[PDB]
Amino acid sequence: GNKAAVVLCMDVGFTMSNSIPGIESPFEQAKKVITMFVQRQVFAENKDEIALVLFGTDGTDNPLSGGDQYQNITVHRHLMLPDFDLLEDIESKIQPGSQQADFLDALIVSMDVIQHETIGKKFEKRHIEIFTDLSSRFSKSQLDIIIHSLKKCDISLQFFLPFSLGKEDGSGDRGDGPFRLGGHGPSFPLKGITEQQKEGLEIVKMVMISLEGEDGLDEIYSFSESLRKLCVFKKIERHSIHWPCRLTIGSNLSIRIAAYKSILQERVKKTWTVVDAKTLKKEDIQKETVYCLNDDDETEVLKEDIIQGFRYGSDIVPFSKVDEEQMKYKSEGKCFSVLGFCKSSQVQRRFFMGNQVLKVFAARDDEAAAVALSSLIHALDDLDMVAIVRYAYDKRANPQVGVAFPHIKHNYECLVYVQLPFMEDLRQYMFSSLKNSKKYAPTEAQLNAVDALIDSMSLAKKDEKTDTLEDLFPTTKIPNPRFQRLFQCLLHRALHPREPLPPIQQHIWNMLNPPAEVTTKSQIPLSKIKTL
Amino acid sequence: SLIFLVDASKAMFESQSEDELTPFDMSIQCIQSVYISKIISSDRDLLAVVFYGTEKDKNSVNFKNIYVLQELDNPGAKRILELDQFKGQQGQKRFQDMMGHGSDYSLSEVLWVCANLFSDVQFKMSHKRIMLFTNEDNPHGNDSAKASRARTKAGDLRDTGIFLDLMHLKKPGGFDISLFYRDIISIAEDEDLRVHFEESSKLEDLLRKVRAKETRKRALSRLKLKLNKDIVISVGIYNLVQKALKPPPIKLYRETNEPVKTKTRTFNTSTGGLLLPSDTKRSQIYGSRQIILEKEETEELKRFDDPGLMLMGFKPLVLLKKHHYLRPSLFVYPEESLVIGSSTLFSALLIKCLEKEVAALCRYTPRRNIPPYFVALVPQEEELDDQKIQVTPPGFQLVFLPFADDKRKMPFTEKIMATPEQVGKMKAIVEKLRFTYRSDSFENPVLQQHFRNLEALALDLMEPEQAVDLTLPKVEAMNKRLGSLVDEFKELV
Amino acid sequence: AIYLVEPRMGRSRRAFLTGLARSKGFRVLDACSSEATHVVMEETSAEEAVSWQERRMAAAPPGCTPPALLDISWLTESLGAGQPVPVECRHRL
DNA sequence: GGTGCAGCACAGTG
DNA sequence: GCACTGTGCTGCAC
Repeated sequence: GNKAAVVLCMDVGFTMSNSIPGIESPFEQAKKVITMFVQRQVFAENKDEIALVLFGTDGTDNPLSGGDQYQNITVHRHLMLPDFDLLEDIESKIQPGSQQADFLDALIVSMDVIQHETIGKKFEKRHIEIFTDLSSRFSKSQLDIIIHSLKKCDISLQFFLPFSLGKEDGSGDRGDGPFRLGGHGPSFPLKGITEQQKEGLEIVKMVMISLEGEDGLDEIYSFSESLRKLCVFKKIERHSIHWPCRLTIGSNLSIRIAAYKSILQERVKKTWTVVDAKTLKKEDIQKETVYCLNDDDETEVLKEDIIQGFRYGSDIVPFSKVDEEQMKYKSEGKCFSVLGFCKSSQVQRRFFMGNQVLKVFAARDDEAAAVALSSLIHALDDLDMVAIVRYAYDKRANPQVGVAFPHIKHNYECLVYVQLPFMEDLRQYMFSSLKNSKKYAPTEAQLNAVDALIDSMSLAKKDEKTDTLEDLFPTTKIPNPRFQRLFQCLLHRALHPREPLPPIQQHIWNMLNPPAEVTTKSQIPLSKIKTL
Repeated sequence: SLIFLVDASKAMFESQSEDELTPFDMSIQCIQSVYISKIISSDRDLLAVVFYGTEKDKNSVNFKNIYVLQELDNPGAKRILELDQFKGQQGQKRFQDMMGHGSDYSLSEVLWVCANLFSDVQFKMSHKRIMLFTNEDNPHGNDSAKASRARTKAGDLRDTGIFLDLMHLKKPGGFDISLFYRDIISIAEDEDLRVHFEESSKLEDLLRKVRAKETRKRALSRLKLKLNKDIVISVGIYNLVQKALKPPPIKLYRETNEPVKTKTRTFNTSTGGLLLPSDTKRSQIYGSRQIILEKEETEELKRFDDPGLMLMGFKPLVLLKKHHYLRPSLFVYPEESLVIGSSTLFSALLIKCLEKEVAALCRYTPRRNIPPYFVALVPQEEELDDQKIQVTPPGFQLVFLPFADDKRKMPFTEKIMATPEQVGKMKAIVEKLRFTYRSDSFENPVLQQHFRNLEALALDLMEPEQAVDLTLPKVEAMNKRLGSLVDEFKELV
Repeated sequence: AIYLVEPRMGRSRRAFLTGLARSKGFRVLDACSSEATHVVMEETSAEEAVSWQERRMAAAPPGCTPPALLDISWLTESLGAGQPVPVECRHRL
């Protein structure tokens, strides 16, 4: 039941092939973004199934044929598990067309495919994504039926266009500098859309609002900004298993709680097995361990005559695993206990340790625990207080110590826990007082120059109509380029075995580079500083 | 490469008051705990201990009133227990019975035997250092001849590149460095580094100062920081706090306990020939289809940029989220030796970004063939304490920033507040439970118990030490602190 | 036959090699004597080969012809071919 | 100073 | 869920 079924709606209308010089065609941009999405799907070996429908197709193929209804629309690939076959289909077998069709018909046929083919299969979520021009002529006379049916089926939707939504900033309006794919800078302005495009935009906007309030607007993206987000996977997320515990103060006070790994450093899930250079097999190559004396004769050692040990300064003490089991320290099961409270300023950011960050709510479906934890959060906020907590995953777990501070959001409030270090982890040093350095005292002109550099090289602009700072470079939304590079290399090798590793695409650099305006502003101050 | 020197004068046996201890006590405990911490870390930089002013002497040159206690050696358990027997007044009473105390001495010959101890070293010498513990500020004020000879010999050690650090201990009437040791101590190369500590009246401050002076500046790496394509400086990366782990097990012989040199071999089975990464290939199978890449290809695709850092820009500190933590923070310091004039520009940038309250966002490639990580350099200003201890070094604290892949969507449901009276009760509870916190207030019980077991085994003691785990909350103590407040909060559920 | 120089070669690895070689159908011997017409060293120097030849003179009838004093390369070639390979200059020391 | 080798806590997944 | 079986990685270390 943990699986999920998704549908991808591709436009091959005549406008898809149409493109502006210096800008990739919408067809090719959507092709690239779906290639990225299906790469993440297949190379993570997920069990989610995918179907692909094409509208604007020169030909037509669908069970919903009849008359001119649902024509120029082809179900290119039905709903089943992915493979490299559809990947190479997107690579070369997918070609733009010149005809147009109503994307509403594509939505109808995709929903019918979900209704029919998923019979006998039990998923967890159902989602459809759409890519189109909004400039194709269509018919809008069954919208309420479509909305009612899809609400009854409870299927999420998502839309991607060669342009972003209405904005007045420098990222949605074509400013100075050429438009770049995947960058943080400008996009198509309110000067390239058509009246048909405005009509389609209003239709999709009213659909999104009628479905999901204000949040439905968020589910509309451009290809460039979708290339730097996980919104395409936003509808196929798998919630992490909650870790329960019983927070305690003293022996009297206890509150059942549930925690999640809010921030975790991810990692690939496939080791690189070494195999034969000829037969390409790992089994016919044997890995063995060498045991010889720490001498010059290099006498072989039988494994039985080997006993473990430990270094203690000068000496080496022998040891055995039974001894390890019998006198190793043992905790008390799992534990989440409050050692006490301390000032928020007393705990500094630099002391945070561990590879994880935990976010803790009260136990699910426990109003008393919820209100207790909320009141504790409020008390911590008013007192500028953070709670030292002794954490233990289970009996086998190492007993960690750490800090937990309140974190209040509009939709929830939680306790954020980060493991703190023991005194052995600390390594202090000394350095020179730069503020009073007798030889590194900068001139006032240097201070003015670096001030100008900082002013020119800002990555966040303070809007003043609402007097709120808008970040111009949100890194927390950028994905990890490592996985994308790995997927690209694997796909290129699979489709072509006798070619070198492909180079990094331009959009990967663009997504990793600051907006061009920052560089333009920093140009002059950088050279001015260089003279110093 | 570290020698400890301690005076045995009668003043070292005179505690200022009752709750205080004699300077001998703090020195002994400091040395013992330093030995323990060194064992925890590594056997590097062997240690020696020697006393002057004893009624006896055991130095090789037989200079009167210089008794050598332990040569420059690895920290041995027998040595640790021999030192620990001095802990407590029983230790001082025993010590005074065969080495004596309170005798005259010439510090010139004491430093002579220290130089002899240094010359006894025949191995990789990193930093020759003398660590003096005395509360007396004018030993040769009675005769200027001894003072002048000691000053000359100290100049000799400084010419021969020998470090000297002195911890003036607590003395009634205070301590003055300029009286005798202004021309004795190894003065630093900068007045900024010429900060003088205060006379220690406790143990923990003495340990902090001693271990600070002991810890050689070990830069993790030297990386180039690119402000732009042309302007490039060099910065040392430092790892202030890192996961301390139990030492790995060592394979040894069953009978003679001689360590087993352990290696590995990779070879074919059809032909039996030994193989290399060149002889092998990297494989990963998806579905039915296997994909084969050369190892060289894998580390080539891993690489994105050359090692170093490419500055992205600046962003106000408020935008950084404290609840967005991924990896332990590092430290960034300038390095003049690699890049000309780097330090001055670095300090100017540090000061200005402190003034403007903005961090520097920058991409970071640790070393060859690693994908880049977006990180933030937040200016960490120098901060001291009443003891002149550098509790906070100046530089750029490096904090890692997570990508959207590293975040986790969480189950979001109804968010409910609580009545203000319950908030006040919780406030009172927290006030009763408040206390000051220090980053070193806790230690790993697991490693402590492990090393207690090792110490018992080495000492052939069937009486394992039991760690008083501080991480265990003082349950009954805080129950007595709270009383009926917890019950009052309990009826509110 | 074929004999293997156990020192600098590992006893377990030598036993595995002897097992796979005897399962290959050709005569392999565990003891140093003169019957074995092929003895493979382990990237040893020529002077060490001469010293081990003298030791074989001790542990064999004097005046007997030496075995094929080759290296691991010829052994791997023969195992890959499933049969003895023609001897080349890069094999003997 | 620097790859790799090992150990191992946790994760998920039954 | 316990024991475990890989990574990357960073302290080692001239």
